Amino acid sequence: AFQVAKSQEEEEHKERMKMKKGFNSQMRSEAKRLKTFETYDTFRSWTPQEMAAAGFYHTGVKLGVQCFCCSLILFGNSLRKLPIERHKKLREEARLESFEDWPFYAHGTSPRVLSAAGFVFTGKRDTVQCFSCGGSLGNWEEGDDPWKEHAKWFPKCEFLQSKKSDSVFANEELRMDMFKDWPQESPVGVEALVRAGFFYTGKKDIVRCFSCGGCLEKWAEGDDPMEDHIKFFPECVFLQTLKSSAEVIPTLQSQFQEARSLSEQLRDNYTKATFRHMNLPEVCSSLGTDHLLSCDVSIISKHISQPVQEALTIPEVFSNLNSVMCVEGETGSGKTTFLKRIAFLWASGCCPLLYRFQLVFYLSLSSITPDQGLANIICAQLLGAGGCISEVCLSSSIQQLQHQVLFLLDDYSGLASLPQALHTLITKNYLSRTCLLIAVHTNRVRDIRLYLGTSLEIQEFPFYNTVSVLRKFFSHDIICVEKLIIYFIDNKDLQGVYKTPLFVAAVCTDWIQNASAQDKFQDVTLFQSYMQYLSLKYKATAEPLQATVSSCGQLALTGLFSSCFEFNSDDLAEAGVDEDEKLTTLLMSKFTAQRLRPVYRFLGPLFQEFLAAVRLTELLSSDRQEDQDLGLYYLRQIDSPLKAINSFNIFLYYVSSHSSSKAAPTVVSHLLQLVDEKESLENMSENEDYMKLHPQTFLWFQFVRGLWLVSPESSSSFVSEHLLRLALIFAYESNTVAECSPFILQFLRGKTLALRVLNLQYFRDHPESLLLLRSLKVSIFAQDEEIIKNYENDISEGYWKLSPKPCKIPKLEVQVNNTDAADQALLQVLMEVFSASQSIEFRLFNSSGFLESICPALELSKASVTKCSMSRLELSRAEQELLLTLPALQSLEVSETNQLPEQLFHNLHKFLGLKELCVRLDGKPDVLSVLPGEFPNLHHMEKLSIRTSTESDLSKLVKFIQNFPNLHVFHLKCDFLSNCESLMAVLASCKKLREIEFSGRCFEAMTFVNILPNFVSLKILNLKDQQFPDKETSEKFAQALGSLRNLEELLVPTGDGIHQVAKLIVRQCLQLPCLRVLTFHDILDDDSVIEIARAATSGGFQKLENLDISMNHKITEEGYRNFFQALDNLPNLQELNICRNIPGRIQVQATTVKALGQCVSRLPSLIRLHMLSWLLDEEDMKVINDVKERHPQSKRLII
Amino acid sequence: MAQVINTNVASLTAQRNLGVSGNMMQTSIQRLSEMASLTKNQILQQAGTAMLAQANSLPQSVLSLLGR
Repeated sequence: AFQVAKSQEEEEHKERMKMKKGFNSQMRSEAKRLKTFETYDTFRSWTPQEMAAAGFYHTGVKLGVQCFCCSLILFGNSLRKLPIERHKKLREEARLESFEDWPFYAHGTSPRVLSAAGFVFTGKRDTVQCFSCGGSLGNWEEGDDPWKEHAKWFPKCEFLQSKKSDSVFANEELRMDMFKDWPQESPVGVEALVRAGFFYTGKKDIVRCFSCGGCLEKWAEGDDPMEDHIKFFPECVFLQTLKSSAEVIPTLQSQFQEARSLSEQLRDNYTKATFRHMNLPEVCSSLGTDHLLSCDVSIISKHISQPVQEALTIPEVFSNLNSVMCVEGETGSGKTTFLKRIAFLWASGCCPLLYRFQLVFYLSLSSITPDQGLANIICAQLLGAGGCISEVCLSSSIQQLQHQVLFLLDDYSGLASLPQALHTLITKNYLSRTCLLIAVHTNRVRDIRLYLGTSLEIQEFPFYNTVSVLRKFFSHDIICVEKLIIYFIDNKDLQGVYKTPLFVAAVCTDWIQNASAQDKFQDVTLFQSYMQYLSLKYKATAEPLQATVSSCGQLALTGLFSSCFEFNSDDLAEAGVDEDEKLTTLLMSKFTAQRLRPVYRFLGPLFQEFLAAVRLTELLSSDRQEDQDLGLYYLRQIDSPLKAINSFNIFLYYVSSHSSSKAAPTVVSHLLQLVDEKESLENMSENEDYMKLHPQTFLWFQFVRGLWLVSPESSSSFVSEHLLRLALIFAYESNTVAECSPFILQFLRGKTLALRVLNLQYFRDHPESLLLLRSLKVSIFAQDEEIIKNYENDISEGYWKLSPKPCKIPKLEVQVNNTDAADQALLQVLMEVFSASQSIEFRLFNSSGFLESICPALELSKASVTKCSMSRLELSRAEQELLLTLPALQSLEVSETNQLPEQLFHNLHKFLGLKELCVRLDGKPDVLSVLPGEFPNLHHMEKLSIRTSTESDLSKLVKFIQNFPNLHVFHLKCDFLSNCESLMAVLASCKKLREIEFSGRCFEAMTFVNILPNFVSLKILNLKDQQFPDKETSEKFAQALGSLRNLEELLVPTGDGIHQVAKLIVRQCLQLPCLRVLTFHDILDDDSVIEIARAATSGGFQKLENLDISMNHKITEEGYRNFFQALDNLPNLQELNICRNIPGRIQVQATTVKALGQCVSRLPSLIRLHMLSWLLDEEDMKVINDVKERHPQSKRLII
Repeated sequence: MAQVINTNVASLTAQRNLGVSGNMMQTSIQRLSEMASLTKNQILQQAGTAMLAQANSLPQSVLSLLGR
C-alpha cells in the first residue's frame, strides 16, 4: 500500500542521487537502442521497442529512464501505465497506400479532407485509424467532423494534442571552413572528418564528398572517420589515390528497359496493400494489422559450430544480412509473419537501409512442388511474371542484378528436388550472389544445414508480449488483465507455458468469444481453450490427428512416467508413424545436430503434463478393457499422499478440467486410498520435476516436514485440508455429487478439520451429511497465516451463505496467542458459530486484551462450554466470575500462575461435569476448605494434576480421592509430603490405577512395592528423581515391576540401583510385549548397557519405539559394543538421547563412533537420535550425512 | 488503488515481525554459551520465514508489479 511510495522514495531517491547524467544530444541513435534494449535483464511486462520509441532512454540497469524535455529518472515499469502516455502525464507512403483502397460507400464525407486531417485507411470496409492511435472504426454518418470525430470517437489518442497543440569550396581550407559549422551532437574527431575528403551541406549528419560524392548515412557518436567511406564507397577517386585496392582489404574484412521497367512493375506490385491480411484475428476479425497493432519477438542467432552466438533483433538482421539463411519457429505463426513482415514493411521504408533493397520474393512451398520455376508460382499465386521477358530471362534479371535480391523462401520440409530452377538454385547458391531466406521447422534443419552460415531461432518473450497483445486487443476488459499480471507472480512460471506468441489467438477467443474466463481465470481454462483450438484448427474426424492427440498423450505418459522429458526416440510404440501429422500437429519435434540417436523436444515441458491430462480423461471415460487399466496403472504408480499436494495439485488440477465423471470415483478413490503414511515424504522429495512453484515446491516439502516435525495431527490436518480441498474442487466440478457422496462420507470421518469455508459453493451441496467431521479448529502458530497465503495464492460469509439455518453443528476448537485484540466483529462470528456448534474447545495462550474480549464473548454466549485452557492469564476476579457462573463445564486446565485462584476454585467446587484441572506452581496447605463442597457433586473426573508447595490436609484427599470410581491419568509432583500411609490408603483402596505420573515428589517408595502388586493392568508409569538402592528397591521393585507386563511407557529415575536391577528389570521389560517408551535417566553404567546389549540381542523387543539412555557415566568403544548390538538388532526403535555429560566427552573414539553411525543406519525405523555433548568434525558430518542419506526414513539427528 | 493492499500490509507488518523472527534466529545464535524447542523453532519457524520470505518479497513483487 504505502510501501510502494516509501520504497518509491527509497530506490527512486537512491537512484535520484546516483545517475542524473544525461547526454541529450547523444541518445537518438536507433542501433544502440535496439541493441541495448534487447540483451538486458528483461523481467518486466513492458515492450522495449516503443519504449525505445517513447521519448525516453535507458541503459539496461533496472529500468531507470530519462529524457530531454522532462529530465527525470523513471523505473519500476508496472501495469497499465503506458510509458508513451506516461511520457506525457509525467512531464508520404502510408497516407498514399491508405486512400488507394478507397471504396464507393463513404462519400458523404470527402476523402481529401480525410487526407488533410491525418487519417490512415487499413484496406477493409470504410474503416480508419490514425498513424499513432490504434483504433480502426467505421460508423460513418452525415456531418462527421473528421478531426473532431477523432477528438470524439474515443479519448485514447493523445497524438491529437501531442501533434496539434559548395562549388567554390573545393579545397580543405574552404572544405574545413564549411566544417567549422560543426554540429554539437558529434563528439567524433572533426579534423579527421575534414581529412576524410568530405564537406558539409547543411542538414543533420549527411556529408558530401567532392571526388565521388560520398554523403551517406551511419553517422553516430563513436564511429570511425574513414571506415564508412571506404567500405561503402570503394570507388572514390581521391580515396583511390589515398587507399587503393590492397588497402581496402582490412575494411573488406571489417564489413535494360525490360529489366529496369520490370523492377518498376514488380516494385509497384510488391507494395500490395491487401497483402497485410492475416488470420491471427481469425473469427474475432478485429480491425487491425499485426505490426502496428501487435508486438514482436527476437532472434536467437546461433552459430553452426555450437556457440549460441547472439540474440539479435529485426534491424540487426538488416545490418549483417545472410546470403542464405534458415529460421525455426511455427508456420502460420511468426516465420511467415516474419517474411510478410519483411515484404509489407518493405512497402514502408523507415530503416536507414530501406528503399534501396531491390527484389524480395515471398514463397510458401508447402502447397507446391510444381517442377517449374518462376512463371509457375508468380503467375499462379501472384499476378504474373511477364511474357515478353522469358522465365529464364526473368531468371536472367535475377542473375544480372544479384547483389540486392532478397528471398523469403518457406518450407523446404515439404519440398523435394522436383522444382528445377528452385532446387538447382538452392544447391548452387553461389551462382546467384543473392540473399536467400528460408523458414523450415526443427524437424528438417539438416537438409538446409549444408547451405547455411548461421541458424536463426524465433522465440517468444512472454514477459511482455502476452500483456502487449492482451493489452492492446483487450483494452475493453482490463481487470482480468490485472488477474493475469497478479497471476504472473503467484505463478512465476507463467513464462513456462506461453511458448508461442501467435497461437495466443485461442486466448483471444477465450476472452471475446468465451467470456467464462473473465470469472474463471486460472490456467486450465486457458490452455483447455488452447486444446479446444487444436480441435478447431485442423478440424477433422477420428484420424491419427486424433490418435496423434491420444498417442502423444501416451508420449506424455512416458513423459511423466519416468520423468523423462527430452526423449530417446527409441520407444515410438506410443505414437510412431507419419511424423508429418505430429509435427504439422506440432506436439513435439526432434534434435538438430548430431546425437547417437536424436532427441525429441517439446514446445512446453509443463504443457506436456496437460497432454497427459487429455490422456488421463481418455483413460478415464472410455473403453474399459485395459485402457483404464493403463490410466489406473500409472494412477496407482503415484500413490503417496505427501506427493499428492504438489504433484496432484498441478497435474490433477490439469485433470480438474474435462468433466466427464465415468471414473472420477476411481481417482477420488485414489484420493481416499491415501492413508497415514511416512515414506510419502521422500517419495515426493526423491522426484526431479516440480512444475510451476518450483523452489516454492521445495519449500512446501520443507514446511510440511516442519508440520510433521511438531504435530502429527496438524500435519495430517493440513493434508486433510489440501486433499479435501482439491477433492472438493474435483468433486463439484466433476458433478459426482450424488454419485460419490457416501464414499466422500468415508473421506470425511475421523479427520479433524480447521474451519475453511470460502469455496462454499463447492461444499454446500449437502452439508448435513458433510457435517460429521471429527473436530473443528480455529486459532489466532504461523500455520493459519500460511493458509491465508494459500487461499491468497469470510468465516460467517461462506458459513451462513453456505447454510441459512445450520443443524447439529459439531464441537469446536479455539487457540489464542498473546498478540490478540478484542474486535467485536469476529466476536459476532463467534456468537454465530457458538450458537451453531455443540460445545466449545477453548485454549488461552498468554492472551492479553482478552478480558475485554471474554466479557462480550460469554455475554453473547449461553451456558454451553466444555474446554478452557488457562495458559498464563492475568487472574482477575470478574472474568472468572463470568466463567464461573456458566454450568456444564467439563474441562479446565490450570498449570501456570504462582498467583492462585480462590473464588474460581472454591466456587468451581459447585457445578457438575468438570473433569480437568491443574495445580502446577500454586502452593496450598489450607485452600482445600470448600473442596468438600465438591465432594457430594462429582464422581465424574478424568484429569487430576496437583502441585503444592508444602503439605496440605490429606484426610479429605484420601476420603474422596478414595471415593473415585473412574480413575485416569494422574500428574503428581513436588512437595514435602512425608506421608506414605494416607497415599498408601488411597492408592490401596482404588481400582483403575493404570496411568501414573509421580514425577519427583518427596516420598518413600515402600508403598509402591505394596500397591503395584494390587494392580496389574497399568500401562504408563513416570517417575522423577527418588531414592533407589540396589537390593531393597532392586529386589522388591524387581518383583513388583516383574509382575507388571501390561505397561507401555516406562520412566525410571536416578538411583545407585545397579546392574542387578538391569538383570531382573531389563530381563522382565525385555520379556513383555505391548511396550513403547523406555527411559533410564541418571542410571545405566556400562555393565547395565551390557545388560541392554545382550538382552537387546535376542529380541522380544519388536514392539518398542521410544528409548532414552541420557546420563551414562562414560560412553566409549564400550558404548560402541553395547549400542552396537543394542542399536543393531531391533527394527522398530525411533528415540535415543545421549547427552548432558557436558564438558569433555570426546573420549568416544570418533571413528568408531562413525562405525556406530553405520550401526544406527542399520536401524530402519528410527527418527530421532540425539548425539549431544561431544565434538564433531568435518569428517563425521560427512559420514552421518552420507549414511543418513542411505535410507532417508530418519530426519532427526540432533547435534 | 488495487485494494488487495491494506490488511495485506498489516500482514506484511506481521511478515516484518517474521523479520523479527529473523532477529529470533539472531537470538538463537546469540544464546549459545531439551533442545527440541530450539529444533522446532529454528526449523519450523525457518520454514515459516521462508514461506513468508518469498511471500514477503512477493507482496514487494506486488508493489513492484502493480502499476503505481
